[PDB]
Amino acid sequence: AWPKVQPEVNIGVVGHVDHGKTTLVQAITGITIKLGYAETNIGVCESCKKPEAYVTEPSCKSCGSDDEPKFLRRISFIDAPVLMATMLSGAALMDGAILVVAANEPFPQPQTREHFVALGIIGVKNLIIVQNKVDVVSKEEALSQYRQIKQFTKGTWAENVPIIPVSALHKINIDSLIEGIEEYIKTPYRDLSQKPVMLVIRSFDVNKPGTQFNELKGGVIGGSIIQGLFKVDQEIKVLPGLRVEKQGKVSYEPIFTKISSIRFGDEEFKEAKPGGLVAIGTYLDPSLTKADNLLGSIITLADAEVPVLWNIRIKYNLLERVVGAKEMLKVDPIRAKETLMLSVGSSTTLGIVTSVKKDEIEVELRRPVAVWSNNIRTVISRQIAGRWRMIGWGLVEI
Repeated sequence: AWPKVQPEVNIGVVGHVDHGKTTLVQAITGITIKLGYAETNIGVCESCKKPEAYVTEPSCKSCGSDDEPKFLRRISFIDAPVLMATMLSGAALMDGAILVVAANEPFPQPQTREHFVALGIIGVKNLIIVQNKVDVVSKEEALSQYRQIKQFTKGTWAENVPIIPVSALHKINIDSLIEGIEEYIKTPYRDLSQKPVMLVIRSFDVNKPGTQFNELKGGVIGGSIIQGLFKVDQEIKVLPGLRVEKQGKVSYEPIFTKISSIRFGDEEFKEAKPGGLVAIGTYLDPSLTKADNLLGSIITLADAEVPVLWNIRIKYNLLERVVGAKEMLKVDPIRAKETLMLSVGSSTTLGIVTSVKKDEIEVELRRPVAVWSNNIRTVISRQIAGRWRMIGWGLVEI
């Protein structure tokens, strides 16, 4: 039999807005935290020819065997599908990505180029480009577009990213994409001695109306573990935590609790490791978690030492220019007193630039951020043409 395990890797699925990517995830996977999330086992029939040997079910009958296929791993997918903070937050969780382009449209469409740039900015370079709808174009046209994509990626960091033709709607060449995911989006090395850190992207009150008071469940926190591992009954804390206002005053107080349960999808586990979206039951007053109240927080063990900072120094890199409709837009150098949006983990905060140098800026934040490690990546955005746009990235320096 195949084991029942949590997913060990997260794969972003990004597309020009389309009828493509979601059906893609469904074509691979057959499918509370949501956000366009799906999991699937991946396996391979050892005595059979690739790529057809790749399977998502423990059967090799399709290649003429009654034997059980080898289990490789369980993977999860995160669908990109607007407000800027959301892609940034999703991007925080990805170990790799699939960029979906339509084979029957000129490459690259504006949104596609935007996506490519974005993927470069957020640091997600385990990439696969998927030519969707190749069944509506000839071999020759698909090859033409293939050549255009290679030409567009040449000289860039994505010069060698594979291009895989499929039809999501009609399920053509899906196994080649599964093979591609296995070869180009390997599960990263995990040092599980690292301090446990989880990014929170949802929080719920899971109690239904009419729930009897003595049967009330504590708040539930949904997120993505990025390092280390958590266990049921561990003492943890939520950082920066609870916003508290004394008259004419503001501050944040860590929220202490204990893990009551760990869940991936509909399977319960005793422990939770990086990979997949996890639901964590707590002993918290559900008021504290209700309606994504804790979105943008992190969770660590109670005794972890983690700086919570209202001012940060960032070693940064700006783009030369930003994709726009209908045109490319120049990126002005950072200026003091200007407002930027900074993405750190699953959080997004406005800040004022208090210092500008060539390689470093310093920023005063409207809300503090928990900085769990040195050189955490941050995404930098500026309001251009009345819309927040990613203009560069950096490392938070502590």
